[PDB]
Amino acid sequence: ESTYWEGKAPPSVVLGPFLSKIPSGVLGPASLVALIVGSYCTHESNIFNTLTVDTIYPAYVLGSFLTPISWGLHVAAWIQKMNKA
Amino acid sequence: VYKFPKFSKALAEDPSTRRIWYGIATAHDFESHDAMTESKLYQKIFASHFGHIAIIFLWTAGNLFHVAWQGNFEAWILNPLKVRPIAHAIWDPHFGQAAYKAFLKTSSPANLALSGVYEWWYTIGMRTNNDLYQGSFFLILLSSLLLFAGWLHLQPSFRPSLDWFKANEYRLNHHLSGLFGVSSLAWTGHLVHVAIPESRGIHVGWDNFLTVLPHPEGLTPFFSGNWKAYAQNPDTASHIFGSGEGSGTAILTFLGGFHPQTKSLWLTDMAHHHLAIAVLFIVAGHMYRTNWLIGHQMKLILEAHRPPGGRLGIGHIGLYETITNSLHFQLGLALAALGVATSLTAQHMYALPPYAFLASNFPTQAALYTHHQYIAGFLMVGAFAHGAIFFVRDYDPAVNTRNGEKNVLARMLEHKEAIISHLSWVSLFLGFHTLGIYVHNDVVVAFGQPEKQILVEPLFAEWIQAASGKTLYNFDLLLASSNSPASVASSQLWLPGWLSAINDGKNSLFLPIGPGDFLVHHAIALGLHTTTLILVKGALDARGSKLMPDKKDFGYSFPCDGPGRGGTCDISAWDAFYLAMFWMLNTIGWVTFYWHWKHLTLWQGNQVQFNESSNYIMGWLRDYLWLNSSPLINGYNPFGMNSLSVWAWMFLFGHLVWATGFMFLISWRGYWQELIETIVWAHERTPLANLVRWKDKPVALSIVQARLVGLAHFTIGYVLTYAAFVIASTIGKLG
Amino acid sequence: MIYDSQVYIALVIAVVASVLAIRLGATLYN
Amino acid sequence: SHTVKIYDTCIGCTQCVRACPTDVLEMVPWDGCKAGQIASAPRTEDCVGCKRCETACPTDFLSVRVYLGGETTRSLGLAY
Amino acid sequence: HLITDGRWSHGSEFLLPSILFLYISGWIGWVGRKYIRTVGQTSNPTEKEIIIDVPLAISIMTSGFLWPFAAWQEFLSGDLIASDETITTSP
Amino acid sequence: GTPFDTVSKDELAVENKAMAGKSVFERAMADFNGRYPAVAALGLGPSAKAERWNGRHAMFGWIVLLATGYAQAHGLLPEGGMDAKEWGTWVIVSTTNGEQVTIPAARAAIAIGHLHFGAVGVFAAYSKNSVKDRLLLEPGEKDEAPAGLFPALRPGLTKEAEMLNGRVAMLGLVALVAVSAATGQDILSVIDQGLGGLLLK
Amino acid sequence: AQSKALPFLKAPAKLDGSLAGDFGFDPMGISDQVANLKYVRAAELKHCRVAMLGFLGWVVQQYVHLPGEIYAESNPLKALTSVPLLSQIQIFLFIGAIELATLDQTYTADKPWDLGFDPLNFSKGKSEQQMKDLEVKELKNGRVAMIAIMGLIAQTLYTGVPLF
Ligand code: CLA
Ligand code: CLA
Ligand code: CLA
Ligand SMILES: CC(/C=C/C=C(C)/C=C/[C@@]12O[C@]1(C)C[C@@H](O)CC2(C)C)=C\C=C\C=C(C)\C=C\C=C(C)\C=C\[C@@]12O[C@]1(C)C[C@@H](O)CC2(C)C
Ligand SMILES: CC(/C=C/C=C(C)/C=C/[C@@]12O[C@]1(C)C[C@@H](O)CC2(C)C)=C\C=C\C=C(C)\C=C\C=C(C)\C=C\[C@@]12O[C@]1(C)C[C@@H](O)CC2(C)C
Ligand SMILES: CC(/C=C/C=C(C)/C=C/[C@@]12O[C@]1(C)C[C@@H](O)CC2(C)C)=C\C=C\C=C(C)\C=C\C=C(C)\C=C\[C@@]12O[C@]1(C)C[C@@H](O)CC2(C)C
Ligand SMILES: CC1=C(/C=C/C(C)=C/C=C/C(C)=C/C=C/C=C(C)/C=C/C=C(C)/C=C/C2=C(C)CCCC2(C)C)C(C)(C)CCC1
Ligand code: SF4
Repeated sequence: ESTYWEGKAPPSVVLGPFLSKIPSGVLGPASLVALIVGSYCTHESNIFNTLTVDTIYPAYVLGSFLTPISWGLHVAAWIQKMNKA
Repeated sequence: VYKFPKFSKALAEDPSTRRIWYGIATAHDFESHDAMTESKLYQKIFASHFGHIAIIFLWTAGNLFHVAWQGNFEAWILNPLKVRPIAHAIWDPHFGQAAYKAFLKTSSPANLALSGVYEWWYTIGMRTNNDLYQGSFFLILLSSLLLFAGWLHLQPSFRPSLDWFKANEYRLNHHLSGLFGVSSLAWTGHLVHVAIPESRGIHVGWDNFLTVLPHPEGLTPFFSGNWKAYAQNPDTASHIFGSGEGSGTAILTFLGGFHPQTKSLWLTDMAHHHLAIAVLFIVAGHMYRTNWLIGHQMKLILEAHRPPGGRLGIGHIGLYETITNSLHFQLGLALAALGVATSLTAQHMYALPPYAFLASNFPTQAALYTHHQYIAGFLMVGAFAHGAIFFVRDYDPAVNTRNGEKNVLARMLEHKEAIISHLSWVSLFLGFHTLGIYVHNDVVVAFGQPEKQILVEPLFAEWIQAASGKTLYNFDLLLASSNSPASVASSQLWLPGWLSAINDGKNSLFLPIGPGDFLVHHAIALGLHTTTLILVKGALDARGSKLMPDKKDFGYSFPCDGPGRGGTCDISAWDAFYLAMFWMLNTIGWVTFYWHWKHLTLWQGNQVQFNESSNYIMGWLRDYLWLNSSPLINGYNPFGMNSLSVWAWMFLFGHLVWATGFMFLISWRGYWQELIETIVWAHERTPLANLVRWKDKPVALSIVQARLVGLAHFTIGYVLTYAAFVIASTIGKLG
Repeated sequence: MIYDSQVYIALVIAVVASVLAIRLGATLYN
Repeated sequence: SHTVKIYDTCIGCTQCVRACPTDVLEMVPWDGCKAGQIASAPRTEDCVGCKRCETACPTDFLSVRVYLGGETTRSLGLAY
Repeated sequence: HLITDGRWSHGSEFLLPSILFLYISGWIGWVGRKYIRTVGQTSNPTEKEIIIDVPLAISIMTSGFLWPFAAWQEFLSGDLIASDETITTSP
Repeated sequence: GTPFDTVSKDELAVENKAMAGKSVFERAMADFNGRYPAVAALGLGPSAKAERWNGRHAMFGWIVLLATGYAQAHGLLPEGGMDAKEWGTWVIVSTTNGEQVTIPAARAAIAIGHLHFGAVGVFAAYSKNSVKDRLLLEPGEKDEAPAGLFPALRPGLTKEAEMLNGRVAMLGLVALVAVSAATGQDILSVIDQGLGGLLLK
Repeated sequence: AQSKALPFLKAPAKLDGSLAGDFGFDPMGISDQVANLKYVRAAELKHCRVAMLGFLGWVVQQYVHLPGEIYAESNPLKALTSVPLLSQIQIFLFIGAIELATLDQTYTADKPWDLGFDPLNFSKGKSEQQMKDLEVKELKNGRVAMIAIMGLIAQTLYTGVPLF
């Protein structure tokens, strides 16, 4: 326990007992891939092609949800990297 | 002289009338009661909550019953733009024949309904005085349920413990998911099933609801994933509300803007809104940890949030135990959130009217906006007052400090002088310059040269209006442009409805603004900043200052510290609330004056009157107050009276209560104790009255009690006189 | 227009809600 | 009755005792200051709360402190 | 109508008067602060506040034309801001 | 939920063995008296004093209902409505289209008679030291003992006789109101049916 | 493990031994919040008895009717509206009269479900094992009836066929 921290990086326990054991070399590339996929899904559902009732595409929607997620994945990747993991 | 303040033995031993006065005003301060524990505190608060919800439901049931019995709801359905809704009938023995004739509506004297309940109930699909009666019956049943629950949870085997009351994660999961999401889901179910067909002429009651399909395809698209089918064939632009002419079959759509006939939001828009809100809140209600090993422990979240470089101290480590163990911190947070929420309701229910034919009900529009803004100010002041109370009686510096370093909350008391000094600077800046520009306009216009006025175009706010699609200021920015990515993205979803509504002169959606709007917004900012300054100063200085470095030892509310050290009048944190109530009333008065004058000019059509006269103070005094007060004061004259006579009486009543507050505020104690002593001598030394003697020694009201009574008179008079003015002026000016 | 029976039973139910209110009031003690 | 407390910052200057209008405070022997005396509050039942005692206190933040509490016909100053 | 969004096209309506006032008010504040700090190191600082030392006052007042430069020469040396001799309340 | 107890072990209900036996009437009386003192000590509520007084009033009111039916049948009970010009606007009931329907004069007269009787009652209430039977219980006085399911069969002008007749009259009023509500006729119509026709003849 | 109904879960702490019908069936851990099992057992038994009576009435009304015309409706849910309000209010008043004394009784007693109802004395002379067996029989039958009466209501509301 003791999620409180004062050093350079928080302890790996703040990532939960599922991300605490992911190597940073896995989280990092996974975070970048998720960010790219989410940005592309957002730019394909909108921006590049205007949205319409007949075109919603749960893949692009679910995808776009990987952009907010990506943020968390690379934050966890940095936390793991600084904690020698 | 005993047994009345059962909760306080110190008061019960008071031989004076102060015991009765203080018994009323300390009845709900459970933490200060004799023989008090935390478990009893939470249990009593729980039961009081149940009784309060029962009271709310009984009040709503009474409104429903009185509209069903003495109203004209059914007649108003067939002609909502000409028939004036009736609240309830009047039976007052003091009426003359003239008053009976003037207040006579249909069969009996009655009061017009300014609560907008007719439009709200009509929108949600009520068409009969028997539908309202069913609602009243059901709400009285719910009140009985809540009263039974309140009684039950004071029984020995059903009284919850402190652990259950302080179980934050369980309560958050359930509140969010269950309360918000599931209530939104049930409201979407009602909206669709009942409201959508009832707006299209199909009656869906408690008999034919298991056999009347809300959509022709009937739950097939939902399970099949063809969710677009619920949006196909929306209501046309020639749809008559409550009738099948020009209707559609869709139940969840994006249309934006307003119904072309009712000038209100689409029912299919609101059903989709509540479905989305329900899904989002149900999802968000699974965040925190419970008995199934997954979720969040908010203590860990708070403790882990310390910036690594270090600028918030040690972060939020001690906040979990601080909030959990204090009921005033939670109350302040809830009151602040509720104040912001009801400010949002006021600001959105006029720009985006959600109920059918409510846009054309000008008196109810003004009444609703004024009511919600006043409630908002009250809630904000209460939030800050309870923050001050938390500082006085619940804050523990040891919990919020780790090895000398202070957490995010304890650091607010370190730069408290910086916070107060900068609030003072902002307040002085805004006041000086807003008053300077207003007085400059006053003097310049008075001297007959209005061209020398200082009129600042609110370009920043007009920039926002253009960003949302208003092509009135020639900005061509985001939605005022057809080529911007913001417009191409929603060109097929909700822009055609939104643009058609924002670019319309008859709406209140994004009202056109000018220099008068700029100046009055700066006045509003000054009022907000000064009220915040008073409240924040009282909260931070609650635990002590240089004049009283032990103020926490005297409690939240005490009269003073004496005439020593130069004088210590109004030094307590309660006095800061007391002073900030005046500033809240003034700020809400400015906001409501601005709103009401803008909308009176918009409805009457002379928007040029506001745009020209709103830049100087005499313009306000002459064209809003003096001009629109004419119908109100002529509610009764030496020649006759009108149905507005009650509003003129309430106007004078509010003035009288205001000035009695002035009595209680200007004249202090000490002058009233000696007079009371003279009266006591007179009673004691007169025959035929010596036979009657008091049981409680009559004494003057205490200093804090006198401040409270003066504030109550001031506030009640303020509210009554402004309600009378706004309602009577709107009614008498706009027919 | 609601009938006498409708108003009467609503009054009777309101009485029941009143007895439940005093029971809660008395249970919250003197 | 109000509560009156004396703190060891007392310098025994007697100004509190000779300012009390109801004879609540008195000077008692002590060994914590040069004067060898400290104020005492043995008759707080007569305390009226006028706070004249701490208006005459020269110490920095007071050595006599009056905490207003339950009211009595003596503490309310009622001649009736 | 005054265009005070910041554009230099309508710069004579707000921006130039803003600069003029900032100069004048900074002058006033600087000379006041300099006089306060100067007579604050004499035997009777309070006497020299109700009875102004007109020679010293005139000396300081005409020296305020460099207030933007003097301010960003005293802030650099740390002579503009106090650190911890400032008094604080109990909490 | 699981890591804590919702209800503390120190706050648990205990079965009240003091009400063993004690048929529902005795149990209800004891619960009312213990839960609501200072109104039970006055004799108010489910008490023998209150029952006796209400029985007396119910019998007198059966007499009053018979008298009202007789007066309505025999051409008494004045006709028309009250004069709004004479008695103010508080006597106006409704205005349908240009005419003011007022309170019936018969209702006003019956209300005046009931006011006479209620005033007599109020005088007797604030005349406790001069009346044979008081309205409320003195401090110390104890409520007469409940009569039970069947009061003693003591004919004449006895406490048991008055008790039984008051219970019978109150039950009769309850039955009369129930019949009027269930079937839908006027109270006097129900009394007329229950007297064969000898009242409204 | 300790649940007999869900042989894999471990029952909650309050499900043990006594209070016949205890098969360890509380997966959601509702018993962890209630102070005791007295009130929840009282509610369960009241539901069991009401559901038994409801199922019996459903079947009998399907096949047998009172001589009067107002009781001639075969569909119980339609008879809920066809029957005059006088009969239903009389039934409700009778139930409430039974319910108020038991309202005083339930929230405090050790056996709130024990209403002292045994006119035929089917329990006088029975041993403890036989009494527990009778309680188990009652609880089983009641749970099955509850499921059955809810199914009957659902099938009548969904198809209009009150039986089969
Ligand atoms: C699904 C289960 C559930 C539900 C429905 C409730 C419901 C309720 N509980 Mg509750 N509770 C639960 C589980 C649940 N609880 C559990 C498990 C616990 C134990 C951990 C508790 C412990 C508990 C306590 C201790 C108390 C309650 C109370 C209440 C009541 C709050 C008052 C009220 O009526 O609010 C009604 C509110 C709404 C209908 C919704 C409000 C809508 C908001 C204001 C609008 C917000 C929209 C938006 C965000 C605005 C901002 C704009 C945006 C852009 C930001 C409410 C009836 C309180 C009470 O009154 O008791 C009687 C109380 O004291 N509960
Ligand atoms: C849900 C919100 C909420 C809740 C739960 C509480 C709860 C509490 N507050 Mg609080 N408060 C709130 C909102 C709330 N307040 C708001 C919005 C404000 C700002 C106005 C305040 C300002 C405030 C102060 C300043 C103080 C409290 C205090 C208290 C505590 C004791 C209350 C007491 O003694 O009542 C006493 C109740 C009364 C004296 C009744 C007053 C009734 C007023 C005058 C209106 C009645 C007049 C009426 C309109 C007549 C109409 C006239 C007619 C002619 C039209 C209690 C914990 C006190 C305390 O000690 O806290 C620890 C305290 O000092 N609160
Ligand atoms: C002339 C010296 C001087 C200087 C450098 C400052 C500087 C400051 N004052 Mg200030 N003040 C002064 C005089 C001065 N004050 C006087 C004389 C008063 C009494 C009216 C105040 C009352 C005052 C208040 C109430 C507040 C400040 C605040 C502030 C701060 C923000 C600026 C502001 O709001 O201006 C405020 C300026 C005024 C209200 C007008 C000042 C009146 C005149 C113009 C100044 C006196 C000129 C003087 C006679 C020149 C003689 C010098 C000559 C002999 C050589 C800033 C630290 C605010 C703060 O704390 O924010 C951080 C704040 O709330 N001051
Ligand atoms: C039926 C009745 C009470 C029934 C109570 C029951 C079943 C209680 C049952 C319980 O307690 C138990 C058993 C056990 C408890 O644990 C639970 C419950 C369930 C609570 C009262 C009737 C009560 C009926 C009463 C009191 C009637 C009073 C009539 C009066 C006074 C007469 C007035 C008139 O004479 C005037 C004044 C003027 C005339 O013109 C008009 C008239 C009307 C004729
Ligand atoms: C006692 C009574 C009236 C008493 C009147 C008295 C004393 C008057 C005394 C007087 O001094 C006054 C006041 C004034 C004087 O000027 C006149 C006199 C005369 C001198 C009426 C009772 C009136 C009693 C009535 C009407 C009773 C009705 C009962 C019914 C309907 C019963 C139905 C049931 O029995 C069945 C049918 C089947 C059962 O299983 C179920 C139930 C429901 C119990
Ligand atoms: C009634 C009952 C028991 C009644 C017992 C009573 C009153 C006993 C009372 C007494 O002992 C006491 C209390 C105390 C004693 O001193 C006195 C007496 C008086 C002797 C049990 C019913 C128990 C009833 C049960 C278990 C019912 C199960 C029903 C099922 C399975 C139905 C399934 C279906 O209905 C669906 C679901 C859908 C349909 O379409 C198809 C079918 C198949 C028809
Ligand atoms: C004293 C105290 C207290 C109290 C406090 C208070 C009372 C406060 C208030 C507060 C408040 C009252 C706050 C407010 C806030 C607000 C906010 C924070 C807002 C935000 C917003 C936003 C952010 C938005 C954004 C946007 C835009 C602008 C556009 C549109 C879209 C979007 C959304 C993006 C307590 C008890 C706690 C404790 C103790 C101390
Ligand atoms: S209040 Fe201060 S002065 Fe007045 S009596 Fe008590 S102590 Fe002496």
